[PDB]
Amino acid sequence: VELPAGNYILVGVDIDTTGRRLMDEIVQLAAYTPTDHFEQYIMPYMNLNPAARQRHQVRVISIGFYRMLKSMQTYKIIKSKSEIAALKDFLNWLEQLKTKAGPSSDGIVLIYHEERKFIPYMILESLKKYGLLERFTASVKSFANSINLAKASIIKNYSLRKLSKILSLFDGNASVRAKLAFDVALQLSNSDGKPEPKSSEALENMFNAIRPFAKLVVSDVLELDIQIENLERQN
Amino acid sequence: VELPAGNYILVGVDIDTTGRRLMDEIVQLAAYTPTDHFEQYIMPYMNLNPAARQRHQVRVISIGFYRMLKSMQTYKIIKSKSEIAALKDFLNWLEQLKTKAGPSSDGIVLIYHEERKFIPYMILESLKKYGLLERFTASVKSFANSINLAKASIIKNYSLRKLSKILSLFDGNASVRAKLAFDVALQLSNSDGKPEPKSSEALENMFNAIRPFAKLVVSDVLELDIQIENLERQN
Repeated sequence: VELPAGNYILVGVDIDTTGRRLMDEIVQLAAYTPTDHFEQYIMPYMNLNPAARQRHQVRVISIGFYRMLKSMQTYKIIKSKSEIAALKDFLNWLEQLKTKAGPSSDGIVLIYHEERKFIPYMILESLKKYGLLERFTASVKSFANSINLAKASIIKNYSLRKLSKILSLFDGNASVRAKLAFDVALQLSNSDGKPEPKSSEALENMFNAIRPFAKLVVSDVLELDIQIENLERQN
Repeated sequence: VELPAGNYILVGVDIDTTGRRLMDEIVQLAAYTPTDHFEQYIMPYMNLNPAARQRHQVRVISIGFYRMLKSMQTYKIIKSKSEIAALKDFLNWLEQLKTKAGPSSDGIVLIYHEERKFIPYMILESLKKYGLLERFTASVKSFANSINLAKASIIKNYSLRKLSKILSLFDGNASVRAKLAFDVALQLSNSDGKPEPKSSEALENMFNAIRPFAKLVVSDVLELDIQIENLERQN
């Protein structure tokens, strides 16, 4: 246990990418709270690999010398921004969130849900890329994988949509998974299928349930730096 | 005249791009001094347009879901970096340059050569994109178009390679043009076909010849902000 007790804002988060390795790129960044959500598509330098195209149902098309994202469900063009502009929007969103919580807020805990740690590494890598890590840490204090709650309430492997249906939308979309990660964690932490997301005790139960798994940003950065040191040598 | 007198480092600069509009992207950034040069290819999000491909003899190819630059002269792959990483290398290069000049240096004057002002706007836009403008201004104090020297020594339109041959390599390459812009300005400012680039007086003649056309970085940023305000409305 390394995240000290306090008054935190709980925020679900997830990402869509061109692949499942640290060298790949974020294509959508999404975050969620019951009263506020954020999502932004990001234009990659490369194209999504076959598995990523199928997973997210998004691909890159070319029109002459221009490239742009396209939905494989609606067949409509997807408006996107650069990675830096999307991150600056994300940081502003995190900051107005901590602001709205008042001077008693100790920061934000980003909650993600996955078997193989990936989401926090990719986000921290993109922040580190542009020198935004210091600004980020002013708002966010920890990433916390909520999958451990699911492991304690089970049954080996169960997806998010699988857990949500049991405890009670296209899950290839990061914005859908950011909501699911939050709600599933709120349900499991309260032993309730329909908890009140605006209830002080419900959110307090949620925080205390995930706190043992919450890592400080500094801790994940060190894990990130190590994983990057290996790929550079193992290349 | 807005650049005050002082002890400056003169540096030729030029860029290769996907097009000739502020919405396009830098594909190579290059700078030059007689004893030190910098050049880095940059991976664009879009492809180069037909005119840009012909001009620089570089294009983007796809290998599966990967994209990469390729030389249309050598047919070999061109290693490239992201725009942010290239800029950070560029800033470090500018800084070790001002460092090597000692504590008496007043900064760097970037010298470019073109009829239609473009080079400074593109570089400043990319710096502003990543929040590097403040760091940039610590080393560089002005962009200065040396084409006015050529206009005074002529004859309407003469290219760089044209002037160099008269006063005395593929000019689609930004690194070749960065050298030419410097040498032509050194030749014209000294009324000499073979001036000594390590001569204190030769460099002093060069600086004083271009000083009347040297704009402060702040002045070009304001011009940049205006040009961007027009395109957003004229879109």
